[PDB]
Amino acid sequence: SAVPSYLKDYAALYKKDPRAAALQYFKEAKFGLFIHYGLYSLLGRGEWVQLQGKIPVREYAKLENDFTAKNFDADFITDMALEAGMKYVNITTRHHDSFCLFESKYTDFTSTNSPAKRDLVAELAEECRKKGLGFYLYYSHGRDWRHPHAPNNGDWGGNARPKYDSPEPFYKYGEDQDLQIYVEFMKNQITELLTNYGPVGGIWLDGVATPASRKGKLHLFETQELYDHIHSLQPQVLVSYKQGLIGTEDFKAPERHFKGTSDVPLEFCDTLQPWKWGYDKSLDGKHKTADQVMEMLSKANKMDANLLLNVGPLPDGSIHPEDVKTLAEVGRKLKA
Repeated sequence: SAVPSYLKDYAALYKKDPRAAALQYFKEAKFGLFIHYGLYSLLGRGEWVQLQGKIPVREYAKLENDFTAKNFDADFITDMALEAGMKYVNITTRHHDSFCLFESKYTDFTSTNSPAKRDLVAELAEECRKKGLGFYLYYSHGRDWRHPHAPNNGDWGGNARPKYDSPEPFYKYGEDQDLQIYVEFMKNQITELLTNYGPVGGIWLDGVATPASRKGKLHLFETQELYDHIHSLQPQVLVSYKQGLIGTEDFKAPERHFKGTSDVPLEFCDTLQPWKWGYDKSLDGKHKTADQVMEMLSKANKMDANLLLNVGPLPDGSIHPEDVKTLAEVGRKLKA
């Protein structure tokens, strides 16, 4: 009962150390589904199109007028994962473009506001609770390309913000910018995710390269205070931040591979599309094959790491037919 489904084979440990139970479940899950769905999926040129296309903030915000998510089926997605042999699911609640797939009282730039009128995080959370799958939340942290107070391209690097040819009117600059408005905005949104969707597996932070580009300035993000707020918000939630920003994360989530060894659990995240998370139409017929996934899984076990394998849905919210087959066969090879 109090033991959440995702960690039901670790109840005893849970009734002794909830977070221990979480780490254990995680270190042993081995396989998971990453989902990158958002406004970028409509342009089909990747998830960094706002930057790689220097699309101004206002022009990009017109994509909400075309966001319906008609064929986004959390039932099929949760089922696909299970059959494939995956034990948990991870979705981008809000990427660098700052569009949210969940209802938020601190922004109207959400999928609930859009023609879709749906809380896709709520939809996915229930399907995970129903099916015993772990549920993890990608949330853009070190980079934001919309919020006026988020790191700018002068003070911070990375690629903090799209390098526009004329200053973007939506951004405040210099003295007109107090990151603390942004810092609190994230902490406010993360509070919503941990409260409105029941027990959550972890907060999956991204964008590490930007705060680390000025790491004597790193402390203004109040990141450790964010970790503390997350652990205080629920007993068992984990926090990751790619390979690590301040060293106090519950696990390390490097992209694709990790050199060296780590004090904490490892999770390699990789793509079913060549190089690009997020739907890229130019890559059709070139998605990875079930035999390549077996390699990725093998390599990951060698490294004592999970494999978090990504699907980037089609503009309507449906899973690419190449990835559906690939995952369907990975499941059959695995149960053998």
